[PDB]
Amino acid sequence: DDLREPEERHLDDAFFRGYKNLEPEAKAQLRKILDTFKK
Amino acid sequence: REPEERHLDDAFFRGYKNLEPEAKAQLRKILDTFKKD
Amino acid sequence: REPEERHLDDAFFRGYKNLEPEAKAQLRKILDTFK
Amino acid sequence: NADDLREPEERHLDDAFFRGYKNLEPEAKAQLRKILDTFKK
Repeated sequence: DDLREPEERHLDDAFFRGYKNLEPEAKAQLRKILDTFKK
Repeated sequence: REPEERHLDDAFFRGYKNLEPEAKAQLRKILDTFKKD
Repeated sequence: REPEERHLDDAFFRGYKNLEPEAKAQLRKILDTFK
Repeated sequence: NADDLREPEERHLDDAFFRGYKNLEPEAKAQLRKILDTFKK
């Protein structure tokens, strides 16, 4: 069920860490931006 | 505050992981525009 | 669709010009990730 | 218009932004419009 290659999992975890280091206003903007990519 | 924070941040990551790979890649680049300096 | 394209492009530029400076700067950086 | 308060440097940055947008492919232009909408108050 999780077919991610190790590098992809690493980049996904780096993505979360980067998000969590954003100030709260930027985290909010990024959540809104995320939503524009949902299909 | 911690309740709604973790819910928003877990939903954010869940939605990220649900994106197709090319979208995930674009969102990583967009994240980096908030990080670079 | 040419009028529709022009309208959407002009609405985009108007909206960008109505943002505050730091947001205009952020949108420029985001555009750079698509080019 | 004649009421433009931007300095030429900002006008030039803005104009280059708009030319970069117009040079994108349609799918990307549409994605950028969606992103711009997220910055509206």
